[PDB]
Amino acid sequence: TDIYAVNGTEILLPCTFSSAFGFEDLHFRWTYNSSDAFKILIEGTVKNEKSDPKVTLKDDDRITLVGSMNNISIVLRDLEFSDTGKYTCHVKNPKENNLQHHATIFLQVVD
Repeated sequence: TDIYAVNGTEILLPCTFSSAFGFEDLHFRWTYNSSDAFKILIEGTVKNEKSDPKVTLKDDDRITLVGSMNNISIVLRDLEFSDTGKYTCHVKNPKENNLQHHATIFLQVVD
């Protein structure tokens, strides 16, 4: 679904997971898709349900993890019109052979 944000401001793009019985070695990835580009924005690991995420890839310095729920939300600051597009959070649980794709967020940056 759609979120609107003003050029030059910041926006929080949310991602929460929950685990019935915890987890080990969770991996996450946020992606961006536009009509002509794809970007892996940030990737990381979470050792278990009692650990903080560890970022292993960040390709834009305007992105930060929000910090903790079972939360891998990101804040994107200093928005530009080219930031308009589709943002998707993906969570992989190798041990459970599980991969969840959260609903794509269409961010529209406006003047």
